[PDB]
Amino acid sequence: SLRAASASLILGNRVAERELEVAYSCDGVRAEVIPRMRRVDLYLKHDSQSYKLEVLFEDINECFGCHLDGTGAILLQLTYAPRIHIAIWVRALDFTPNSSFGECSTLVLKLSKGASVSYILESLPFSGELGELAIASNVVPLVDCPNGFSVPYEVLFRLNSLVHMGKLVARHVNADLFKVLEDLSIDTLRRIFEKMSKLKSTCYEPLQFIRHEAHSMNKLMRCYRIHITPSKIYCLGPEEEVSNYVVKYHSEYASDFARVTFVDEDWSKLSPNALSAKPLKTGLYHRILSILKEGFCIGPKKYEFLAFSASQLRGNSVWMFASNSSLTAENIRRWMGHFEDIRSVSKCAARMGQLFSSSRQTFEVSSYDVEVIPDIEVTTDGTKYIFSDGIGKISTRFARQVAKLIGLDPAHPPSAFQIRYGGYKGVITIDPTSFFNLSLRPSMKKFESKSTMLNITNWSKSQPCYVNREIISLLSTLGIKDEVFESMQQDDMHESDGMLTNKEAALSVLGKIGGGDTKTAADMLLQGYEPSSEPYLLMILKAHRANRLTDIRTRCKIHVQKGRVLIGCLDETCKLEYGQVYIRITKNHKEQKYSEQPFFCNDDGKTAVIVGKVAITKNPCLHPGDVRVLEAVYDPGLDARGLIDCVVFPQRGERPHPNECSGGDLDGDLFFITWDDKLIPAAVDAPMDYTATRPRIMDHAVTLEEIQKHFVSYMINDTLGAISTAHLIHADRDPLKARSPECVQLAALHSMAVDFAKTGAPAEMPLALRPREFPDFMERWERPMYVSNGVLGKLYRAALRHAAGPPSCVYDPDLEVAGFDEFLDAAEERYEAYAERLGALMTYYSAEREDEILTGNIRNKLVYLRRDNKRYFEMKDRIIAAVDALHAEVRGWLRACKEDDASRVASAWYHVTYHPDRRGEKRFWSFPWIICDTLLAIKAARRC
Repeated sequence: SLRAASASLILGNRVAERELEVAYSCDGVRAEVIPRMRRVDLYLKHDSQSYKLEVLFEDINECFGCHLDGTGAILLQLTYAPRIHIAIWVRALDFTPNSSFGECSTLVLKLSKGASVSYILESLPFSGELGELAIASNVVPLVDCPNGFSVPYEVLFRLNSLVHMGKLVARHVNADLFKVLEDLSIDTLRRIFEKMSKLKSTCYEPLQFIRHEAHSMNKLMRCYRIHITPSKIYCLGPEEEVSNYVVKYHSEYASDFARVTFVDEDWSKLSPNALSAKPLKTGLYHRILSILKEGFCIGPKKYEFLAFSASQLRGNSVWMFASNSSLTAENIRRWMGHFEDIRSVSKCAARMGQLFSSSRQTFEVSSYDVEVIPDIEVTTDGTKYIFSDGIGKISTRFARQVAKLIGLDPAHPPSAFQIRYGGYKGVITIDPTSFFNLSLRPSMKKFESKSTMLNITNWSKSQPCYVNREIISLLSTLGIKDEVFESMQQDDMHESDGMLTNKEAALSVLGKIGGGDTKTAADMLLQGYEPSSEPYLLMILKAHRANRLTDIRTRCKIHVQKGRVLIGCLDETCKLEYGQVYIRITKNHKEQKYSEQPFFCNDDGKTAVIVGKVAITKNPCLHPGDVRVLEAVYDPGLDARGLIDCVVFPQRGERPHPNECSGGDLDGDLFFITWDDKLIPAAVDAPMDYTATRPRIMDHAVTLEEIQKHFVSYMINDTLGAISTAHLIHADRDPLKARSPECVQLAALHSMAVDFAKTGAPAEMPLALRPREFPDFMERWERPMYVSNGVLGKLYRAALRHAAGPPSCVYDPDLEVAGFDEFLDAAEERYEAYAERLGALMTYYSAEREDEILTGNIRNKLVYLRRDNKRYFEMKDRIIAAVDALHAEVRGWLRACKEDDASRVASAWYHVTYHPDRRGEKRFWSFPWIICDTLLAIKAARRC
């Protein structure tokens, strides 16, 4: 099964299908193919040092058997560069003199003497045979425009991205190519590339292609993403994302902005092991740092480090700027505010990061309109707590205005907002009595800034309730019995299976999900459509039920009907004291129908108040008694003040309850609240004791250097994942569950680790506690396993067990407006439009089915997205957002039409996308239904 062979390694690039060009060669290469590990280990010696090379099957784009100068050889074309290790087996960067592992994609193994390639091939992914000969010749590989020509930056960037992806050879990218580009038109030019990108293999005749389909010449901001790989860089074609304040304000220099992320060869999150061994600094660590300090250069832009968001640090990403005469990075920093007078490098980086959070711009607010009010502290037993930590208030009027500006309902605005206003970060909650538009507090101010632009990062919405493994663990520790989680899950799965064979079920499950598709489909169902008869409906229902069940099995994301996930708002009135909270909520699909329930008291006829006991906690929670049980009460005042869809905490007491839950801060964090009798714990463990984490002070004002070193240090010393993993494991197996000292010990480290990003205090994981045996549920395939006795395992296996022509397209005549036929040719125009534009969005995000790009759930996850959940979810956010913008543009195309005129127009649309004869090979259902509002309406009008 395992295969071994001796060869000489050749490194280069195919120029035509069968001509290779060498940039490196080495002899004495020992080669191992290990099908079980799905990896190809190459053992090599170069100079006087011995190196190991790792190639994964997932890396290999194309495999070939070949004839090279009298012997048989194997050709690999590689999507991602091989990983490299040095013997001291420690990872290292390109070692070749000319950075050839960076420069070239294609790699050859030249076997010698009696080699049957086929013997080697046998245990490799599909192969093909071509037999033919070759010819010989900071951050790399890159291309540059020749001295003569001018092409807009986005073009050069795209060309690169294509070369990196392996689509286009570098050498072909010459003066011959560029003039075609220059006569070439930017909108089209990009359009050409997208179709160039969908190619299976490398294109060795670009000019022909480009000129061929050029002859057949048939909001959001572009963002320039960049991956610095150990041996490689990758340009990611400018993708339309939601912006943030800093980049949006400098719109004239938007092109000069770039997003750099430091990853491994297949864009995997860099294991801290790659940057340490008595730990020994590796070489990769020195590279990332070096890039931060020196910067790297593409085309006319030479980038310099600028800043990194709070979240970007966790994402190992960073904001970089291409300084010019008109504007330099530092100018942007000083423009942001005054960081001369903070003394901790860590929070330095953080406050430089604040303004970069993705947000929506609103109203510039004057100083006199802004009210600075005291903080509501308290001191208990030698420890001082802040109730008002991170939270302020906003006028009702101004709240309506802000709400309207960000596309929400002015009549009914969000009760709370999460904002960046100059140096203020945090939450402002509506105060009807408040005279001032804003009423900020010292808690929220982090630095002085000239900026008076109010930016909203988030707002209060009543998100449906879900548990997860962290919460479930603690609940079971606190006496909550396995059978209620089992029941909860069984209910959730059945409903989820439900969607396909029941209208009510479908409506409910779509109720617990927030997307354009959810309400589109809900509205469609409510008019009487069903999956069998209607393709789009079936599409969505299947997709969502699939992702839903996957969520249940993988993450233990199980629906809790009685409860919600809300944002914390403070009780300004102070008529509320410790041990109580006040919750008023917008009634969901089900509560509406059976509203007379014990937990609910006051009923507003469409909203109601919680009265029972409630259990509350915040993610992440590793300590028992991060779960707090409080009494929900009715206060007439707060009823009158109109606060809704948030949980209102006491202003009074020995300790503020947010602080009792994990971190306990009011800066836009979300609490899990349930009033399900079956989930509240009988008695609660004492809250965690206060942290004693001190940042300290230094003489120097903060260097850039320190900021960069802090960033990398975070790379090396992160342990949130490892601790969370090990803690969950121990909580599952050990008798004491979450209390077992191993779990207490571990949980203590977690606080230090979350504290780490901003205090610079490492959390150190004892080698002993790191586990070599992983549980059934965690699905760590590559490592040893144990069937688990705990409830996480019971749930896992229940879920796994649950997993154990009707489709049709019936054109609905009813959906036929009379004058239609008028615009079908026109429709064909813009359907087609929509159809390739989605198509682009599909290829970029490696979406392949309509489901994936409308839902945002990629069913086939690429290698780097699978275990790093956060960045995949960021990608889901960005996919959904981009698609939403597109749909806005399409609802758009309707807007144009004569108000009398349009309605007919859609019907045309519907028909062009649903008639058997007029749509022949079109592969999309999405399109007409962007206009369900217009269509469903017309339907209703006939149906009686």
